[PDB]
Amino acid sequence: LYGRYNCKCCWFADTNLITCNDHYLCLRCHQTMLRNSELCHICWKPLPT
Amino acid sequence: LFIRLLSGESDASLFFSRRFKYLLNVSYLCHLITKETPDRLTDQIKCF
Amino acid sequence: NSMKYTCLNSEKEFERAICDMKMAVNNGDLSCSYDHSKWGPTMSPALF
Ligand SMILES: [Zn+2]
Ligand SMILES: [Zn+2]
Repeated sequence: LYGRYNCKCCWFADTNLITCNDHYLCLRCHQTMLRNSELCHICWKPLPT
Repeated sequence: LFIRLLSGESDASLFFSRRFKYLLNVSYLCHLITKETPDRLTDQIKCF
Repeated sequence: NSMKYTCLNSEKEFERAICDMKMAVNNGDLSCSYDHSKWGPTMSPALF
C-alpha cells in the first residue's frame, strides 16, 4: 500500500496525483522537479514519464 | 527570517520538510544562551 | 506499574507510544498534543 494520498512535498494538494513508485506526488511539483534535474530529490529514484 | 521562509501565495511549499526543519532549528537557538540566573534575589522574589 | 498506558517510569510503553505516534503520522490520523498549564500549583491533596 502507498501513502495517504498526498503530494509529500506541499502536503496540501490531493487532486489527480501521480505515483512516484513510493508516494502520490502532484502535477506541478513533479513538473518543477523534472525541469530541475533527472532525480526526484524526495525518494531518490528515477522520475516517471 | 520566518516571513522569508513562510510567506508566499502558491510556490511557498515546494519543500516544506526542509523549511520546517530549518525553522525548528532556528527557534531552538535559545539553548545557546545559558541559564545561570542573572540575579538570585530577583529570581527568588519572582518565584515567591 | 500495575497499570499499562501510563509512561513515566516505563521505557517500553514510551517506545510503544513513539511507534504508535509515528504510524499515525504516516497514516494520517488526528494527533493532538495537549500541554496543561499550572499543573503543580492547582492540584490539591483533597482531590486525591
Ligand atoms: Zn505539490
Ligand atoms: Zn518521488
